[PDB]
Amino acid sequence: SNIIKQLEQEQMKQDVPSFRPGDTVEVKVWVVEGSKKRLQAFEGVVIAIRNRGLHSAFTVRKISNGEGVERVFQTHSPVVDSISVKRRGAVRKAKLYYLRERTGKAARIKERLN
Amino acid sequence: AVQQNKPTRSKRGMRRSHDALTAVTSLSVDKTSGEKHLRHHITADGYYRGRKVIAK
Amino acid sequence: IQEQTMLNVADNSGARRVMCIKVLGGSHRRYAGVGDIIKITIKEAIPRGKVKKGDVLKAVVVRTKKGVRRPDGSVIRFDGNACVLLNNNSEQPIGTRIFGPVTRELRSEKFMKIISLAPEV
Amino acid sequence: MRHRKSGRQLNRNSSHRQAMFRNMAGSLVRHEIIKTTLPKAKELRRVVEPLITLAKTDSVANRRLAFARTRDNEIVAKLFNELGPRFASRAGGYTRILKCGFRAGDNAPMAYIELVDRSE
Amino acid sequence: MIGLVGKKVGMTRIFTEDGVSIPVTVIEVEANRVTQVKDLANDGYRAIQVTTGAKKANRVTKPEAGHFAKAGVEAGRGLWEFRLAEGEEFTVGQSISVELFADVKKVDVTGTSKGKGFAGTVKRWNFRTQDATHGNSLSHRVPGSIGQNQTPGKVFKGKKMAGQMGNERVTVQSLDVVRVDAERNLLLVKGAVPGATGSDLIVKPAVKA
RNA sequence: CGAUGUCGGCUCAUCACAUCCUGGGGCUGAAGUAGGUCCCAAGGGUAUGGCUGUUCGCCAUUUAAAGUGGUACGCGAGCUGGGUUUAGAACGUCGUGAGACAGUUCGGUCCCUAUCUGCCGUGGGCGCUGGAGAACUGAGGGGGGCUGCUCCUAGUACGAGAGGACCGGAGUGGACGCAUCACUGGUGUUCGGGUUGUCAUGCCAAUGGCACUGCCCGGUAGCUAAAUGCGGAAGAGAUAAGUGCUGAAAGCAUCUAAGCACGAAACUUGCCCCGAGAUGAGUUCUCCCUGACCCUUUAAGGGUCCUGAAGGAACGUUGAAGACGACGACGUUGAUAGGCCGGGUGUGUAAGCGCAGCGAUGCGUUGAGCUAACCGGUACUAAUGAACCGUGAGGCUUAACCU
RNA sequence: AAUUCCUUGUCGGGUAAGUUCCGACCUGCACGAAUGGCGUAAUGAUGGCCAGGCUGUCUCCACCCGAGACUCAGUGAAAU
RNA sequence: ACACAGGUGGUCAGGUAGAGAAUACCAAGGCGCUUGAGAGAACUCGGGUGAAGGAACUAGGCAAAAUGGUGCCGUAACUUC
RNA sequence: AGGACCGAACCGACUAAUGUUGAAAAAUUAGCGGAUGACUUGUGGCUGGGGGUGAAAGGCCAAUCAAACCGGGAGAUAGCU
Repeated sequence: SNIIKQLEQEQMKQDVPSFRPGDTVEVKVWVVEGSKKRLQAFEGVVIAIRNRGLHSAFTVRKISNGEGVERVFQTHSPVVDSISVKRRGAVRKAKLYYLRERTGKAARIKERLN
Repeated sequence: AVQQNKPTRSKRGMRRSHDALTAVTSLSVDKTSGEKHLRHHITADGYYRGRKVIAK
Repeated sequence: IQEQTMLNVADNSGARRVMCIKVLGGSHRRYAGVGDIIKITIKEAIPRGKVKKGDVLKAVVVRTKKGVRRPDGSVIRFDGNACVLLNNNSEQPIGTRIFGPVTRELRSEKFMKIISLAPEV
Repeated sequence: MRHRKSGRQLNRNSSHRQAMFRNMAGSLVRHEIIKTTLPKAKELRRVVEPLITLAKTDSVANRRLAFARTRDNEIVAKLFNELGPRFASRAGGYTRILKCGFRAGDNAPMAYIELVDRSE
Repeated sequence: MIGLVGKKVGMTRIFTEDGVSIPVTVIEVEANRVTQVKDLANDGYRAIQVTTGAKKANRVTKPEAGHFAKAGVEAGRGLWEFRLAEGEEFTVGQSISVELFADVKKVDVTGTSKGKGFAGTVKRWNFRTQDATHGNSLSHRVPGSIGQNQTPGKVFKGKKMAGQMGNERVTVQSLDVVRVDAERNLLLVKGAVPGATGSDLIVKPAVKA
């Protein structure tokens, strides 16, 4: 509809960088332990969506302490304050699930258009 | 799955009370030709309401 | 997560693999996500620890393959279910170190004691 | 049930539906007016009109696409040479569907589907 | 305390500053026009007749046109009623109708339900399907026993069987309003509301709250 | 006995109260926490596994609780076929033997297309007293009724200590139900890509057919739960057991005989839904039709000409509506569907050309090409003008306001 | 024990929990030596038990592809 | 019984992949199985795919799912070797 | 070499589902066993009813077998319906 996304346009944020699947981005999220608010870093390889509006969610993957952790994040949430691309990647898929379950296998890096 | 008593002609008639055909009760007459046809249908002379749309 | 679910063990003293035999709380409870306490049997035991094979006790699920849901709409998904073995009567953790991540909804009293030894939260 | 769903199953499997739509589109492009059943014609609009819209733009890629559909180079030549140059100004609505009577063996509501600018 | 008639637009999310991500649905509530006011003398009760939207004046018949033209002419999509005990309303329309919901906190939304159609027992009720492998000749999703042998001799009058599921007026209670937009003509309540998009909704303040 | 299918399990229930939990009280050898026993109460709830064919039982682990029964020891024209209970075979035992056993052991065909009652839904006809379009009141009828833990009251009252409340607030759960697809996901054989074997399009290139959609990798809309919102209460009226005030019969005593006040999840409400065929057929608002005659037993009508109104129906394009009817949107005064245009999405850098390399292949053009069911527009195609039904002021008696 | 009524005998193993199973004891109701006793490699669409993998068997179902069911036209039964 | 998914001896044996007379697509050749048309309910039949769990189902892993080929390494108790 | 191994033709019939007025008076689909031998199969012949034949089940002897079919004794008899 047209009444829908008139609210969502005001609820977007314009500071989202451009990501591709295969990029190992660093997501800084907000965490509240007590009365204080703190930034937590979560770096990992992205298995993304394309921008569905306000309902856009990207899935990143980190092998933390020997256990692989997959965390989605809404790309318009106030919890995520900044995302940084870090090292880029050259893969041929929009979804990298078969390349996320395996371990010890890495994605190569493209210089341009990735 | 079988009956225990025979249904009668009265019960047969009340069952067939809804098995009755309904006629068209309305036939449109075309403008270019005066021959009648079913509504929203070709006249079988090849004519729809504006022109002879079908040669056959 | 469910009955007959084999979970790995996070702490050092609680050993190897454990089968969940009951989810506690509630009359006909089907599932156990993270912050709740299940009953276990010990199917594999490392030879050293105070844990022995075939011992019934309690455990709190520190990792789940389905994961938890943050209120902002996001989920944290792991590969593999894990638990920390607790005492049966006092419900305190048995081991001295917790291996692997432990999610923030273990934020209450004994689970705060689990955060005090967990590496990444 | 089926909510917000399109297409007709037409009492056939998918490969048969694709093949019969291919042959029906080829027959319509060749003869410019064919008589079929009503739902077959109603799906024939949805398969034929993208082919004419693709025939509007002349390129080797569009000819290979409209050979991947309809699989007939005579249909491809007639389409990209005479159907779309003819409908070049017209934006939509290349097929007109006129209802006819019923078949004799079974009462199937028939319909004539025909190109709107017929050469004959 | 009366309510008003809206239309279901869809479902979105409202990101709060804390990060709560409240699931909302949007009800497009235009200017409701009071058409007829009922009183205790002419009728046996006390309520008002409202209308919303507009019609094309070719689908408006002569009785509908006469009823609308009586005391303030504007054709609407339909007519509804709202009971009242201590409120008094005029017979002209409401200018900004949604602003009577800016003070309420919990509303109670009513709309039609989506039609599932002729549905089985497993879809309609939460009936248990029987076994899929161990024998089970032609009896996977069938109803099981429907009665109690000869001593009743009959199936009881409330028996759960297969039938039409959907197209029922479903009233969902105690929903939190998060935003009332006067100039946008919108009312944002939290969570799930009956109907597809484009269905006619009835919002009222909550009887429970 | 010209046939009423047997135990147990699956699915589905419904009733009784001789109450397992929750609710309300009397007594206690009832300090508190906990109990024991008895009275009232059926509104809701009342496990998962190991063994056994098992009901049962023992056991493990929960729960507030894991009730006792009736219904052909409920339910085989609903399911199973482990048990029992045909024909094969064996062991122990009996018999000379054929054979036999409430013994044991391995294997052993479970049919029916629903006429009637009965329920689950959905229509057609007529009635409702002129004909229609709607909005309703509510006599009835159903649905729902469960409950744990933590904190404050408060380590307070009580108790030597140990321990530890009633009463009253608040948060968060388990089971269940209703709705929904915004999130997380599933499917998505109508979207895109990779790849194998073969055949064809004259051949390279590029495509298509078949091999479960050939095999996969993702995926839009819809549908969905594992996902997300919400909900069973608060509050009245009358009460059961119980507790009383006043008060005689019976100078006292007594909840009772007169009078009066409390008292439960049970009853009637309150919350949600169906509901005027509620023949007792209801109420309100609006719209529409106010012409000539002829024949005639005249508790009354019949026929002709002119007129067909409001509205409905038929037909067509159709829908988050639907088995068919029904319901809803629209019918050129139009966005009802298809097409087209723009986006979104989803695959993931199309074809052709050029460069590098011996070649597979890599790179530029290029986030390119294609894209459904989605969103916003656009009369290009189909929704033709008619035609059909429905009439012409709507009975009698009695009474009020007029006249 | 294809044999044992009491019997789910008693003890041990396996399981969180084992009337079945495996190993023992002998109290053989009512084993036993060509009506063959005991053992055994290989074999078995043979009977019982456990483990790995695997999964809609199941927790608990959800969607989809086709053939019927449903509507229309032609023909047109049956038990009772 | 039937223009009946059953039964019926021998002979020939093309291409590609393949050990093959298996199997997939095809040659020569023969067919589209003698009721159709719509719609896309429950329910039944035959299949496809499933979050998390993995036999908790059940008389019983019934049924489905799983592994599957060639070359090489390597292989236990027992044994009539 | 082998009543040897894997596996099509061929022969068989262990499990499940479907069908049960069936497509069929025992089949189909998906798996299953043997597949150089006590194999399998074509043509003709022989064994006859208290009889034949049987790697034995009261199995088979023309959809029929603890005594086939056909005709006769025969309108057996029936204290039963």
